[PDB]
Amino acid sequence: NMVKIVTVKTQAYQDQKPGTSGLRKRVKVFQSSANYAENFIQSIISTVEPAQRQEATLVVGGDGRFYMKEAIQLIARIAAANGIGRLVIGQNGILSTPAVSCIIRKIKAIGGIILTASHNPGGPNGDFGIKFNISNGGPAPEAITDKIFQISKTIEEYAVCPDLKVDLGVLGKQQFDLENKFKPFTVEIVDSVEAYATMLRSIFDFSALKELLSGPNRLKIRIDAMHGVVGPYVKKILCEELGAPANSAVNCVPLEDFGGHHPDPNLTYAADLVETMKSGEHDFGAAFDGDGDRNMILGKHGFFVNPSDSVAVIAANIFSIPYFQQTGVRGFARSMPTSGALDRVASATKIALYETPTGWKFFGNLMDASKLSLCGEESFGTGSDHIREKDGLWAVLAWLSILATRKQSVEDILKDHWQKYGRNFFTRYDYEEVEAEGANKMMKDLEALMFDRSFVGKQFSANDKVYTVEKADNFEYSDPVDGSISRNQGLRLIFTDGSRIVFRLSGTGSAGATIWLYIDSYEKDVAKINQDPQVMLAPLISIALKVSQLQERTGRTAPTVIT
Ligand SMILES: [Mg+2]
Repeated sequence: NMVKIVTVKTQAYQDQKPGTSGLRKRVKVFQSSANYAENFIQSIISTVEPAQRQEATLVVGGDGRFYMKEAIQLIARIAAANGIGRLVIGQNGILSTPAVSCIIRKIKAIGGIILTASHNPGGPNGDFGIKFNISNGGPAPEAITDKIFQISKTIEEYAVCPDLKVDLGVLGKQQFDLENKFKPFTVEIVDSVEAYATMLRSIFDFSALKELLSGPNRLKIRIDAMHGVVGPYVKKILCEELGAPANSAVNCVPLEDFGGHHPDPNLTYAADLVETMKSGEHDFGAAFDGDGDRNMILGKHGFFVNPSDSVAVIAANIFSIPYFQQTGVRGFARSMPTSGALDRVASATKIALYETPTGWKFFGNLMDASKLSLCGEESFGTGSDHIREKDGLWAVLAWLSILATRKQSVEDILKDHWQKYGRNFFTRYDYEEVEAEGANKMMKDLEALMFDRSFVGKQFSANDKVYTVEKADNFEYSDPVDGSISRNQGLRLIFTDGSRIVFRLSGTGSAGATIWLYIDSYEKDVAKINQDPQVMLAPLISIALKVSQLQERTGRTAPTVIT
């Protein structure tokens, strides 16, 4: 109850860069490096003005992976010693990334610390992540993560209450009296799901969804949390409140090692869900990543809704969702490599479409300007301005709301969509661990080729299709809110028929770089829109590999992953 504040001398580390997704390291790094976690937590809290700490609340929680609770205890001991007045912590330390964003905004917290490495594996031999969100409920922007890093590199001591221990398992308020400090340190343990469920209860029509999911003629669903943080949310919202049978909740017990697998939703990492769906018994399936901000959507027989189409379908049926009936649609956005399916809906309904570089900050900026209602990313990301993170379970309830109004199968909705708007066939080729010098040379040579005055207007044939270059550039974005200019965001080959090829190159890691090749082939012919996507995409894939000389530059004859 009564705990001393002490100062611990420490030695700085040089690599504690918080990034856009948080600081991620192997669990063993956190465990084997003295004061690695403590240094970073202190560096985060040192960005808060001492004058504002006593009245500050930080929201703290994470995805359940191994080392989470130890990290949360460290956060409490250091926050208390530094004069932070209050932590709000999910029970057992569990809060999904959307729940943290929800709670920060609801209670007007100064920010939050999220213990997640998202889709990356967890366990004693896995990864651990520490993510900092600020008072709008969203990721800390570059100016703040830069400051955290700078503090991190020269820190020589931190303040900690070594004897402070939070009971994470019991709801309610725990007060800690600090030696020679007048005001107490307060920890509120909250139910992990309540505030987030109460938010969804206002966004969606739970009465309609209960009727959809309960009884004999119910929509049958299988919702796979991949042993990660969304598990209790599925059970308490979809099963207990909305009445889906308990077997609807798949892998919905959080596990410290996510069951020994990557909690990353795609057709192969969630192969178990796909195989379940292939039996034809269920109408709808979905999978979430480890912290719940990404989602994969499946139909009957395992029909795959690609994420670029998913956001377009939600846009096209958006007033099935009570939230948007009330706010109206303020704008649509997608990352630049995401397929142009959303644009077709925006153009037809005459709503602004913002095409942003990859990254949350561009969406958050537009949402904060009241210009963005619905956003999507080809990397299994979908969100709205209800919070300032993407939200996988929200996307599922959006889909369920649309199924309830349309009274059609997932696949029939997509087929109707393609008939109405045409189809953006879409795939992403990932070339992993490529040698970075050759990959960079590939990009620079391709960019030079695209910059030549004769490149626009050039025609590529294969085999029954002629593509004509309409525009070719290295994508640049001037942010209309904060004035920043983002350059070198991706090579775009834009064709007169609505199709595109996009190349992006990752930064260089210890195993090399990743080349991302996105192929977006637009088709309106009824005899073409229901064909196999990799068959319909083969012409543009051939053109992309030829013009980039990817095989010649990298030695790769095939991508590592196809999505
Ligand atoms: Mg995630």
